[PDB]
This record gives sequence, structure tokens and C-alpha cells, in this order.
Amino acid sequence: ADEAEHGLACPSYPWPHKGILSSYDHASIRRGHQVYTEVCASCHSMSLISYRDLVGVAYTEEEVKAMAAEIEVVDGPNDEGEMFTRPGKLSDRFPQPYANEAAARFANGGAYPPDLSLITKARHNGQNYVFSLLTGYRDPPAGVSIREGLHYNPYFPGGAIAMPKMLNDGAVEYEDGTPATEAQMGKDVVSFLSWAAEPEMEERKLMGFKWIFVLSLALLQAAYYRRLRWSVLKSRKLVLDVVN
Amino acid sequence: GGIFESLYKVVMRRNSVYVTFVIAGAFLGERAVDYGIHKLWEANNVGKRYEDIPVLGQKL
Amino acid sequence: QPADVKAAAMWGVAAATGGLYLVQVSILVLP
Amino acid sequence: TIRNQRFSLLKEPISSTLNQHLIDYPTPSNLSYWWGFGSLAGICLVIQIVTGVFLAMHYTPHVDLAFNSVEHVMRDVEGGWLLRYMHANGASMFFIVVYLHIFRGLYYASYSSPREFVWCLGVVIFLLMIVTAFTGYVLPWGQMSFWGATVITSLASAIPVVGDTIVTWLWGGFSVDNATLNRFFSLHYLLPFLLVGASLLHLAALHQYGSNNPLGVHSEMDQISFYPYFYVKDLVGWVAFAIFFSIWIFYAPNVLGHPDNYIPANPMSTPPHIVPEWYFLPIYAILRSIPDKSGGVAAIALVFICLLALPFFKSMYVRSSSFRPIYQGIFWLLLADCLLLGWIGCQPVEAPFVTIGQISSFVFFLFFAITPILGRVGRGIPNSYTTD
Amino acid sequence: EPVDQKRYLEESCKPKCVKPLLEYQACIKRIHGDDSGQKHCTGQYFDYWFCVDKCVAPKLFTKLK
Amino acid sequence: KQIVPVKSVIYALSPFQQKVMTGLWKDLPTKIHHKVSENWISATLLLGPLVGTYAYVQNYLEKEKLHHRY
Amino acid sequence: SFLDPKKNWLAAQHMKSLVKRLSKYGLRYDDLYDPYYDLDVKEALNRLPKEVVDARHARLKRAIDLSMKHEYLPEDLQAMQTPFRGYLQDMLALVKRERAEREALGGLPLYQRSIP
Ligand SMILES: CCCCCCCCCCCCCCCCCC(=O)OC[C@H](COP(=O)(O)OCCN)OC(=O)CCCCCCCCCCCCCCCCC
Ligand code: HEC
Ligand code: HEM
Ligand code: HEM
Repeated sequence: ADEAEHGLACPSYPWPHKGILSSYDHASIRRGHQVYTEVCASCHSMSLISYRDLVGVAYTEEEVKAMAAEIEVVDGPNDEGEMFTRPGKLSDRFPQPYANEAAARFANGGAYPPDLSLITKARHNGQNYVFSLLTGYRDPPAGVSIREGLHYNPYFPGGAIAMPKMLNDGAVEYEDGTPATEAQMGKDVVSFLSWAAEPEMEERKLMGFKWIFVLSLALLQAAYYRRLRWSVLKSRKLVLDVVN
Repeated sequence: GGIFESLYKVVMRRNSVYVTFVIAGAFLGERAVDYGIHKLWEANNVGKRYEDIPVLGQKL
Repeated sequence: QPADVKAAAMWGVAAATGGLYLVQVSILVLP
Repeated sequence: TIRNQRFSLLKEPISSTLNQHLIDYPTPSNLSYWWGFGSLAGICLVIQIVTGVFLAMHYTPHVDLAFNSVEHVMRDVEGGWLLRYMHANGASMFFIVVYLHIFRGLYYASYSSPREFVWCLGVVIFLLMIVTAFTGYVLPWGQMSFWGATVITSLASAIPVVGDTIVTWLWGGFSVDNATLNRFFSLHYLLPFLLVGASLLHLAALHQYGSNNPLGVHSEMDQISFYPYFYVKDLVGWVAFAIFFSIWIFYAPNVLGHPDNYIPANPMSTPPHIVPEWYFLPIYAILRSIPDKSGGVAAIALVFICLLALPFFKSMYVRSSSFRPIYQGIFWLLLADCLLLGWIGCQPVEAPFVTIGQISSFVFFLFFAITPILGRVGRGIPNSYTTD
Repeated sequence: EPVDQKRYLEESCKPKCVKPLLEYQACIKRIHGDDSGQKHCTGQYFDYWFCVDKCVAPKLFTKLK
Repeated sequence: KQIVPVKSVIYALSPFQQKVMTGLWKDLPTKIHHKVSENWISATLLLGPLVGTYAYVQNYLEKEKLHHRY
Repeated sequence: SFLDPKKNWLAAQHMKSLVKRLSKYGLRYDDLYDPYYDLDVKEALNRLPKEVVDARHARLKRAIDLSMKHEYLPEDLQAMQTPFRGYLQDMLALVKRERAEREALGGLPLYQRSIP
């Protein structure tokens, strides 16, 4: 049973952003964000990703402004003292499907759909885990009976998860002309979530490559400097008047 | 040998000139390394950058 | 004294170059 | 030499102390690259202090804003991700180089006379480092931070007479809550400066008696000044450490971390695997291995008792382990046992890890319980191998 | 589109993990025969699916666009 | 903290009259011979316990997994 | 017990290894006794003849120089080395015996270690 408690390990997929000089597939990011805002935004919330984060990554500023203007947001008290509602702006954050955690639990039968902002860093082996969990909605083995209201997922720690399979084949219509298969949606959503959890990957990797190279050159020079300074001592001949 | 001695007599007779040379070389080397790493980045991951998605401006 | 003046001017040039490299006001420099 | 007029600005009183104790302090001319780690722990401390100050310009010690403030540093602040990764991986680097420092001391028996005070101040520095790193790790207010703080501070109620009273006083209430977070933040800010003071006293004692050397022999015959001969050596060390640190910042920034810390703390739910950072793991492993948790706290105290009692052992005139084959093998066994015990800490408390940790702790204490015997027996070597 | 790359490749690499599947089927036989208390053998299931997933992982992204 | 003079005679050479980085890779095979010959006991003592414990743990884990796997 | 290399194979191997190491660095076993360590070794060295102490300092300087240069004594002098030919143990024993007597009946320590 300890095997079931731990959960089935997830493999190592060759992600397009995995390497030392590979970047996010921004088309995949855009598609994954579309999938999130269409199917996943009904239950899970990001609440750490502002709309302004999308410009220059997946969308243009006009597109982001239109998308923000699509939704409504409550605003601070007006001159009359009432809490009114206005269309969203570029600087607002992603909306929350539920007012509070207790509301989310009541809606979802006691299960709290976790915030997806850092889901690829919160879970061990986050990217592979999320992709496998989304796509690995298989049939339970012989003898195991999941309590009613739950769905079996081998990669979920415990065996049974509260969400059903949401990445149903043919659930979204991509705006670019990509067939929406379950694996396609899984890869796109994981790319989007991994960007949302680490928007600094490209700049971070560029800085790392440059500074590793430059500091290796510095290390070579420092070794030469040390060998030059110590060359006087390490090649001296001293006569000591003693033998044994 | 001759080239190193020639550049030595050019730029290593006053420490102020040497400091100016060090700063200028640091700046130029930094910019050159930036350019080279950026070219390697472009060569490696082609078809993924922001200004490459086919539908970048059609969400209106 | 003339040699001291030349050395001081060269050191001022070096310090100005260092400050310019640190701040990078290439955008600011209109004239 | 009458100082009627100025010769050297280094020898003027304004720069005389620095001249002596940095530029002109004589050191043995055969020191290896294992002393650069002592030179490098100070650099790690400075990096931690600077990055911590610039982080504290952005962190909010409240219980409803700590996690969001850390994410604010991650995302909104320009270069903030660099600051946070530098602080975290720099705590890791600080502990790595300090462990290398300690183990070189153990190998070359630097704790032996006359550097008992150096070793004891080092042990006090180790206490300060551990407390600082822990109370700082509680700051981001993740699941691991909250529950590690709960477990470790609650395991201070093992003291017989007071116990619950000290725990309640430390928590500022009845559970790890906002008061404990604010208190931990203030203490985390303060303690590194005491750590700087302790490092300065450490260096003052060492400079009182001078540094050891690989042979372990008296070395006032062949000595050279610190600058420039060891400055360049330490420079090579610093640049290599910079390459290591840059790898650990820009390519594997979370490998040394634990993913459950990226979940906002939830006192009504417990993570399945509550474990401290990798550099508290051996201590945690000893504590868990000894049952009867009061006994575990007693064992943790006994570890520091042994560390402080190391320099006050028997004769053992030969100190360097290059001339001590038995002590050399014992040291390698100790290092292997410490690495294994650190591995055990991350493992669950199920079988066979309980037995593996119970044997490992016994070996760890046997190391300290065997060295005086080695010294006593080896006190009579020359009379036995003499060629008369 | 009714096609699915992941399921397709799982079916494709099904014959490359015959031994764990055989063991799992034998265990299904045993569990059906017993059918007494609460016995189950998720272990064979885990081994078989883990090996299959280890197989499918690279080809899936190679064939995914 | 005094100096102890020894009555030596020391000949030294300018650092600019002698090559610097060649001695690193000069006589390399004998260097590797020394590094391996005088230290294999130490490497055995450092790594042997670790690999042995890992092998024991994996054996025990697999045996328990088979036994408990029904 | 008293285990010597004549009556113990393990002691024979231990002595062989120590001889090999000391011969490599060309310094006697007594040279490893630090005067700063005990302060009884300091007195014993203060009582020894100047020729002997100067030879000790020369051997130690040679060993430290070899350690810095990352090399060993050439095989000629390595075969000419005589470790375990002691020069200090008798004097150290005399000093410790005198200190023990003085401590045993009345007496103040003739020398003491500073703190620290
Ligand atoms: C961790 C939990 C807390 C409780 C810990 C309790 C202690 C556990 C370990 C006990 C170890 C032994 C303690 C007793 C001291 C040593 C006894 C001894 O032998 O001292 C003698 C020695 C040499 O003196 P000698 O020359 O023999 O005297 C002449 C007399 N005829 O004397 C010397 O060489 C003098 C040495 C001077 C330095 C001593 C340092 C002791 C440790 C201090 C740590 C704190 C330092 C202060 C800063 C931090 C404060 C918090
Ligand atoms: C977009 C397709 C979605 C992604 C990606 C994820 N979900 Fe869900 N989800 C829902 C509930 C009620 C839960 C809680 C179950 C539990 O904690 O047992 C979850 C959980 C997750 C998790 C957590 C996995 C883990 O804890 O290891 C992940 C990574 C996740 N979900 C991703 C509910 C819903 C839901 C309402 C019906 C929708 C539309 C989604 N989830 C969509 C996504
Ligand atoms: C005065 C100096 C210091 C200040 C002002 C400081 C301040 C802070 C602040 C504000 C945080 C929370 C921000 C964050 O979590 O990234 C933090 C975290 C931390 N600090 Fe410090 N710190 C200082 C020195 C140190 C030192 C010396 C150590 C190591 C011994 C240390 C270890 C840590 C650790 C481990 C964390 C947790 C990092 C994490 O997991 O996010 N700090 N510190
Ligand atoms: C804040 C962390 C520490 C710093 C900054 C530090 C700093 C230093 C410095 C600068 C030296 C002199 C250079 C050298 O010998 O390597 C030194 C030596 C020494 N340190 Fe530390 N140290 C630290 C932690 C420790 C610890 C934890 C111990 C052990 C408990 C310790 C024990 C020693 C010993 C024994 C020496 C003497 C080295 C010799 O044999 O010559 N140090 N330390």
C-alpha cells in the first residue's frame, strides 16, 4: 500500500525549455494560457500573475487590454462610499473563481483546488508530475475501489483525486490552427504553468551562461597570477647544512 | 613577443592609461560576449521567441 | 609641477571614464 | 629605527594595524588550498549580509503578507530574483564552506594546543550559524517553514522543570503564529552581526598563535607574509567558489531546496514529509535516532559537548594525520559516517533507517570516545620503534 | 480530432513491456480466484505502467507539435 | 611569536626568467600514479561504507516490496 | 600491554609506514613535537645542546620547503634518512619527572600556559 501512498513516479519528458540555452515556446505558452482561461480558470486561481505579465510573452498590449476589459473587478469606495465594479485594467491580476477557500471547498465537495501560480515548483518534479497527472487518468487495478465521488489517478499521491479528467479530447479550439489533443493541451498547459512559476528563466539562463564563461576566464587568469607570484619560492634552492 | 612588447610600451607606462585601458577593455569585452551569447541563443532556439507566433495580433 | 599637472589630468580622465562606464549615460549625452 | 619622518603609509598608525594583521602577518609557506575555506566563509557571510539587507528592504514580516512579499521580490522587483536566489543558495554555500573548514581542522588536528580557544569560538560560531539559518528559513512562511518551526520549537519542551513555559514564551502565544514570525524576523536581522563579531574574535585568537600547516610541525623557521603570496591563492579560491555559486544560482536555483515550501503555510494541514534543510540533516538524524525525545535533546547537547571537549584531550604529541595512519583511517570513517547520517535524515522514520541511524550515531560518538585512547597508546611509540 | 498521440504511443509500445503485463495478468487471475477480503496488487500495475511511460516519454514529444 | 633563523643559503630566480604553467602538466602520469597509490586506502574507507549501505538499503527495500506486494 | 614490532605484525606494519612517511619528508619522529604544544617540550629543547637543536630546526625547514614545493626528498638522502634515532625523549622524561616531583610535594609550576 506504501506504493499507492507515494504514487506512481512520472517519467522525464524532453521539454522544449529544458537545457542550458533553450527558451520557452511562446506559442505553446499562448495556447496553454488559452486552455487555462477556458477550462481551468473555473476552479483553480493564479492570483499571482498580473495581466501586465503577458505582454511581450504571449500577447500584445492591445490584446491584453481587450482581455482585461472583458472581465469586471470590484473597486474601492467611490465618493459616495459604496463599493462599485469597473472593467478590469492592464495592471489587475487574474480573477479568482471563488471568494474564499471555504467557498471553494463547498463547491468542490471538500477539496480545495490549489493555486496554480507555483504548481510546477510546489510539487516535486513539477512539470513531469503535472503533465502526467493531467494525462494519466487511467483505470484502477484489480481489487481497488475508489470511494464514490472521486476519480482514480495513479500519479496522484493517494491514488484517488477529486478532479475528474478535465483535459478531455476536443475541449478547446486553438486560435492558431493546432489540433487540440489531450497530449497537446497537456504540454501547452504545463508550458504556461512553468512560465507562470518562473518568468525569469530566459534572462536567468543568459546571465548564467555569460557569467560562467567569463568567470572561467577569470579563474584561468587567477591561476596564472598565483603561479607567477609563487614562482620565486617554488623554484629556489636552499643549502641547509644537514643531512639526516 | 614583439607584439606584446609593443603593446606594452603603448599602454603600460602610466597607471592612469592602464586603468583607462582596463575599463575600456572590460566594456568592449562585455558587449562582445553579450552579442556572441545572443547569437548562440538565436541559433539554438529558433521558432520560439515572442515575435514568432503566427497569431500574435489576432485576439481582437 | 607640469608633470604633476599632466598626471592629475590623466587620472581625472581615467576617473571620468570609469564613472561613465558605471552609469552608462549614452542615452543622456545629447551634445 | 627612529620614526622621525614618514617612510611608508602602510606603517603609519592609520594603516598600521591593517598592515600588520593583513599584509605582514607571517604564515607558513606550505599551506594548501584548504585554508582558503577559512578565508572564504567570511566572503560568504558578507554576501549573506548584503543580500539580506537589500531583501529586507522588500520583505514584510506579517503573517498575511510574507509569502506574497517574497513573490513580489521574485517578480516585480528589478533583479529581485537574483537577490533571493543569492540569499538562499548563499546560505547553502556558507554552510558548505564552513563544513569544509571544520573537516580540515579535524583532519589536521588544528583543534589541538594551543588553539583550544580558536576551536571553541568556532563551535560558538557554528551555533550562531545554525540558529540564524533556521530562524531565517522560517521567514518566507511556506508549509515547510511553518511546520519545521512548529516541530523544532515544540521539541524544546523536553526540559524537565520548565518545558512548556519556555515553549509558550518562545512562541509568543499557543502556536507558531504572527508573533513568532515577527520575533523570528527581528532575531534573524540581529544575529548575523554577532556572527561578524564572533568571526573577528576567531581570527584574533588564531592570529595570536598563528596558523597550522599540513605537516603539523612547528613552523616559525620558514614563513612568508600573507600579502601577496596567500592573497593570490585565496583569489583562486574565491573565483572557483564564484563559478560554483554562479552554477548554483543560474541553473539549479531550487535543487538544494524543498518544493513544499512554495505552498502558503496552512496550520490545519500537515505536509507528509517534514524535514529541515539539507545542512541540519545530520543533527536531525541523531535527534530522531535516539528515542525518548528528551534523550534526543540530550544527545543533541552531547554533540556540542563533544565538539567543545575535543581540544582538551590527552598528550597526542603528533597532530597532523599525515603521520597518523590509524587516525587517518578513523577520520575518513568519520567523514563517511557523517555523510551517511546526513543521508539518513531525509529518509522516513521507518525501517531499516531507524537501525541505520542508531548505528551511525553510535559510530559518530565513538569517534570522540576513541581518539584519547589513540593518543594515550601512541604516547609510547618512540620507545618501541627506536633503532638503538 | 479523435486521435491521441499519448494513447497511440502507449498502444505502440505495449509489446515492448510484455513481462510486467504478464505478471499483472497473472495477479488479476489470482485476485479474481481468491475474491475473499481486500487483497490487491497495484504493484504489478505500477511496474507495468512505469515501464510503459518510460518507453513513451521521448517519442511522445518528438511526435507532438 | 619569534622567528628562528636557520643559517641557510638560498638561491632564487626572477619570476620572469622561468616558465609558469608548464609544470602543471609536466610529468603527469607519475603524478596520477602517486595520487592513486598513496590514497586508495583513504578512498576505500570513504566510499566503501557509503556504497555498501546503499546496496544493503536497496536490497532490503526490494525484498520488502516483493514480500508485501501480495 | 606493550606491543613492539618484533612481537606484533600489525606494529611492524605501522612502524614501516611511519618510517616510510618520515623518510619521504626526511625528518625524525622527535621533530614532530611542537614546543608550543606542551611547554615541557619547550623546556626540554631549552636544555638540549645548540648543535642538536639547530639540526632539528634545519630538518624542519627542509621538510616545510619540500611540503611547499610538493615534492619529496631525493632517493639518495631518502635512503640516508634515520628516523626514530631519538634525541629528545630522555630529556623530556627527565623534565616531566622533575615537574611531577615538584607538583607532588608543595611547589609552584616553574612555567605555565597563558590563557589562552
Ligand atoms: C555547550 C553547552 C554548554 C556547556 C558546556 C560545558 C563544557 C563542556 C566541555 C568541557 C571541556 C573542558 C572544560 C574545562 C577547561 C579545560 C580544562 C583544562 O585542562 O584546562 C587547562 C589548560 C591548560 O592549563 P595549565 O597550563 O594546565 O594550567 C596550569 C596549572 N598547573 O587551560 C587552557 O589551555 C586554557 C584554555 C583557554 C580557553 C578555554 C575556552 C573554553 C570554551 C569557551 C567557549 C565560550 C567562549 C566565550 C565567547 C562565547 C560566550 C557565549
Ligand atoms: C486545468 C486543466 C487544470 C489543471 C492544470 C489542474 N486542474 Fe485541478 N483540481 C480540482 C480539485 C477539486 C482539486 C483538488 C484535489 C486534491 O487536492 O485531492 C484539484 C487539484 C489539482 C492539482 C493538485 C495535485 C496535487 O495536489 O498533487 C493540480 C496540479 C491540478 N488540479 C491541476 C478541480 C479542478 C477543476 C474544477 C472542476 C478544474 C476545471 C480543474 N481542476 C482544472 C485543472
Ligand atoms: C543582517 C543580515 C541578514 C538579513 C537582513 C537577512 C534577511 C533575510 C530576509 C528578509 C529573509 C527573507 C527573504 C527570503 O526568504 O528570501 C531571509 C531569508 C533567509 N536567510 Fe537571511 N538575512 C541575513 C543574514 C543571513 C545569514 C547570515 C544567513 C545564513 C546563516 C541567512 C539565511 C537565510 C535563509 C536560509 C533564509 C531563507 C531563504 C528562503 O528559503 O527563501 N540570512 N533573510
Ligand atoms: C563564520 C564561519 C567561520 C569563519 C569566517 C572562519 C574564519 C576563519 C579564518 C579566517 C581562519 C584563518 C584562515 C584559515 O586558517 O583557514 C580560520 C581558521 C580556523 N578556524 Fe575558522 N572560521 C569559521 C568557522 C569555524 C568553525 C565552525 C570552526 C570549528 C569549530 C573553525 C575552526 C578553525 C580552526 C581550527 C582554524 C585554524 C586553522 C589552522 O589550522 O591554521 N572555524 N577560520
